[PDB]
Amino acid sequence: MIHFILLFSRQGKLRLQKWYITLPDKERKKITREIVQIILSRGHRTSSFVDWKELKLVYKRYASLYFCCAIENQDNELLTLEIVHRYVELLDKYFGNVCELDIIFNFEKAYFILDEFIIGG
Amino acid sequence: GVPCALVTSCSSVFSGDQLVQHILGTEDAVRFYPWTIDNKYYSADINLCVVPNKFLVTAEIAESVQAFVVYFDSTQKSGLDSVSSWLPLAKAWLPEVMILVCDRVSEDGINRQKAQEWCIKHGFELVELSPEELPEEDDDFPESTGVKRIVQALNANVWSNVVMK
Repeated sequence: MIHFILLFSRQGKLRLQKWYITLPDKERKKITREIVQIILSRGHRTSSFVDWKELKLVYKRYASLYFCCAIENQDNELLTLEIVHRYVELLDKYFGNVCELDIIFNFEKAYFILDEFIIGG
Repeated sequence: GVPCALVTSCSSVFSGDQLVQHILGTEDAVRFYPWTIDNKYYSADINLCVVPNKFLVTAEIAESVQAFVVYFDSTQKSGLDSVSSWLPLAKAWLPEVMILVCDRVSEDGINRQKAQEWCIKHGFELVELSPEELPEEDDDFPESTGVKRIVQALNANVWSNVVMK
């Protein structure tokens, strides 16, 4: 299932996170800092995902935002990419565009849209 | 206190003042240029602070820095030496917006790989004012480039003096 979902910028700023695993905040920060570095450093799109520990980090850049959904190695990364795209479409419908500015200043609505679209991971 | 976006250039061909006039055009001695950021969420009166050399950064400028935009010359392999010399100041200021700007990367100098490695290491984003390539026609959610991207990045920031709408 989905373990967590991250939205972050090219400067490495985590703008949204949704976790389906309970971890202390410092543990989550260690994870997200590492993951953001890994994904930002990928210069060639040779896969939809990066293998990381026991997870597949399925990710895609939309405008200047990276959307990453961490799933199990055996999980369906194709369906996960579709899920990410459908979330982005929901954001684009509400905000009229896909912008970091919206995630900064309307965090709760972006989170609400995600949370109500994704059920339990 | 009015925040500053500190702008400088490590290139001898293109100055911070020139870059600031490009930013202002969108829809030695320090110089300040007033600029009102205005979007659907907030307005904020900031200064674009052009600082030609780092040794002119005073304590009072430093404490106002909330963004850092540094232009560099990509044509030589040594192009990031002068930029990295600003990093002690940048890690002191801890600006939320950090942008490395060039006209374009150079495969014979600072290529995209090397500029990206430096930006990711230091928390910057790389911007080219004149990218050689136009974006791919099937990049349906393309990234902005150039001064438009700089302005977008400066908008995507919670300035200390935001006036919320």
